[PDB]
Formats: sequence, structure tokens, C-alpha cells
Amino acid sequence: HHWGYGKHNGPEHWHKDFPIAKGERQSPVDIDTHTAKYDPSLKPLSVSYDQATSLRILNNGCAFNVEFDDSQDKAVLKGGPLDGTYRLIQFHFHWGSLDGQGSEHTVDKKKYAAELHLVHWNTKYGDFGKAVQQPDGLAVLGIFLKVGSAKPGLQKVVDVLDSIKTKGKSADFTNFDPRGLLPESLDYWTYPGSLTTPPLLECVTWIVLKEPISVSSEQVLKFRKLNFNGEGEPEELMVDNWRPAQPLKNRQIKASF
Ligand SMILES: C#Cc1cccc(S(N)(=O)=O)c1
Ligand SMILES: [N-]=[N+]=NCC(=O)NCCS
Ligand SMILES: [N-]=[N+]=NCC(=O)NCCS
Ligand SMILES: [Zn+2]
Repeated sequence: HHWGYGKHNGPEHWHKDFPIAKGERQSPVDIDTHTAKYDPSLKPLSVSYDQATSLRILNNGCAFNVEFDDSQDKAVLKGGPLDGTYRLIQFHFHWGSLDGQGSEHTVDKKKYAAELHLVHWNTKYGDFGKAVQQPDGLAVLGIFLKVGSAKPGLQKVVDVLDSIKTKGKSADFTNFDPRGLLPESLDYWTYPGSLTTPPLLECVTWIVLKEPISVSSEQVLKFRKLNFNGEGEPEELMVDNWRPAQPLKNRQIKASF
């Protein structure tokens, strides 16, 4: 694809091919904690990952995706702002070149070192491709990463990155348990938004956890050793693959707490 994160094809250019980039419910956004309002209408959030079936990890040229078997209800998200059942299809991260940037969402303008997106689609629509054409087709659980102590449940991800250094490479990634990437608390913020890469479709219910997970410097350092380029091409480190905050427009961010 033509789009990327560089000066000539980055976020400020995406609107030429994807005019929805200037739409009414774009993501990410800044979460102003002083104007977000507690909502008693929100039901308990249910993250049910016990039967998750991971398959593969892929360097897609922009991030890496850990993919799941979504052919049945094995790992699902329900409750909170959501009606019905949303199946886990993949997760990926966004991160920076330096620890002071990398996240897509910000909190009172604070950028974290990275952001984890656990992507789920609404089973009422039958497949992911149909779900992304619907306003309520996806639910993305966003989790901030800060640099501190190592996250043990991340380490299996870090150690396979060696084998998917360049665009188009993949590796077997079975028997990975995404429960190991979650913080203690499920307190969250929620708002209606979009995919944060082209095609930027306005199909996502965002659920952003308040509590970040800690990862070590060595762990995030390994993320930054990945490449955007394919094998045998000049090296471009895979860093700063985040879209900045977009205008909130006519949206309210609701707090679960
Ligand atoms: C699948 C998936 C997928 C594709 C584009 C962006 C996103 S994101 N970054 O979670 O909004 C997820
Ligand atoms: N695999 N690798 N990345 C290929 C890429 O260009 N995908 C774009 C969707 S057509
Ligand atoms: N080589 N490679 N880099 C070109 C490009 O910008 N890739 C898309 C990253 S999302
Ligand atoms: Zn993402």
C-alpha cells in the first residue's frame, strides 16, 4: 500500500486517498480525564480469553499482528458499552522511537511509550469484512504501555520478533495466552471511533483501559529492531507507527469508574 508513517505518506497525507480521515468519528483522540464523565449505564466489562487460540504472528510492514482463530466464540469481549458478542481476531501494537511517544490515544495530552490494540468483531455480522462496514462492527480494547518492570506475558512475543524482522515474514505463534497482557484493573474510557490506519473506517467502539501495563526497556527496544521494509531492501526501522490524536468533534468520552 501507498500510505505509511513517513513525511511523504504519513497521517497528514492519508486524507487524499481516504477522505474519511477528516470525518466525524476518527481515532485516536486525546482523553481529557476532567471532562470524561462517569456513566452508570455501562454494564460490567467481560474479557473472556480462557479459550483463546493464537495461530501466527505477521510483520505486515507497519506493525506486527498476532492472529487468532475466530471461527468460533473462543476469545470474546462483551459487556461494558457493548451489546452482543465480539470475537478476538488479532492484536498489535503502536510504538515510538523514544519512550516519550508511541501511543495513539493520549491521556490529558500524555503520550505513552506504546499502545496495545486487541481487535474484536461483532458476531452479528458474520465475518470481519462485513463487520467493518457497520458503525458497531468492531470493539478495540486499547492498553497503554509504560517503561518500567518487564511484563512476563509479553516475553514470548518479544522473543519471536527475531524471526519476523521484515515485511511479509510470519511465524507460528500457537498457544499464546493474551490474558498475560492485561493490567489488574478493567477501569476504562469508551467512545465511538475508527480504525487508526487506512481505510480509517468509522466502525469501532473504543474501550481504553486506564491502567497501563509496564514493560521493560529491553522489551520495547526489541520492538524497535523490527523493519518496515522487506528483506533485501534498505533498512527502515519500524518505529513511530502511530497516528496522532484527531478532533473529538461531537463525541463524549464516558468513564466506567
Ligand atoms: C484488523 C484490524 C485493524 C486494522 C486497522 C487498524 C486497526 S486499529 N489500529 O486497532 O484501529 C485494526
Ligand atoms: N503481508 N505483508 N504486507 C502486505 C501488505 O501490503 N498488505 C496490504 C493489504 S493489501
Ligand atoms: N520499506 N517500507 N517502508 C515504506 C512504508 O512507508 N511502509 C508502510 C509502513 S505502514
Ligand atoms: Zn492499532
